[PDB]
Amino acid sequence: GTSKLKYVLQDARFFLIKSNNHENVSLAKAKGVWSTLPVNEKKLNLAFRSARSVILIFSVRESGKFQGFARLSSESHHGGSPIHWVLPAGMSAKMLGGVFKIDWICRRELPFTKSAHLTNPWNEHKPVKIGRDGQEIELECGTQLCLLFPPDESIDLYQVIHKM
Ligand SMILES: CNC(=O)c1n[nH]c2ccc(I)cc12
Repeated sequence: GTSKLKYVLQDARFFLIKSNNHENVSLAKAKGVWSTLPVNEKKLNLAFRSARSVILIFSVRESGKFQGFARLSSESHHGGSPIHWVLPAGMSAKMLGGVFKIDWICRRELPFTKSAHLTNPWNEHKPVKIGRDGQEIELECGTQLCLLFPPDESIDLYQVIHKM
């Protein structure tokens, strides 16, 4: 069913995450973590205090798809176990901020062809697939986008609901 999912998304905030490569999304799915640039880290930390749920919707650049979505379970923190993120070219991971803990809500993919009817008011009503890393997605568009994903029957949202 979709009822617990709708409860988790009620009055949520949504952010588009653009990963440079599939390796980083695979690490995030395995370890329940994400890290971003300080400009976006500050936005996500503000949002985490401001909303019942903050949802990250992931898309690997040039893949033509979203790879799933997850809910922040913490503000960013430093000093944890290192994560061997992959960065394009020889760019240094030192530019990243802290680490957010996340709980995956859906690990299934969704092709951009299926979200063509959704526009994001916070990005000039462009199709929701279009946006820089960290672009906020307005509530209604973000909710409908998450509801388009195939159900992920491996996930039990009972534990997530307890964290709200
Ligand atoms: C695991 N997160 C990243 O690798 C990442 N997040 N935002 C970015 C902006 C520029 C570059 I180069 C890399 C990133």
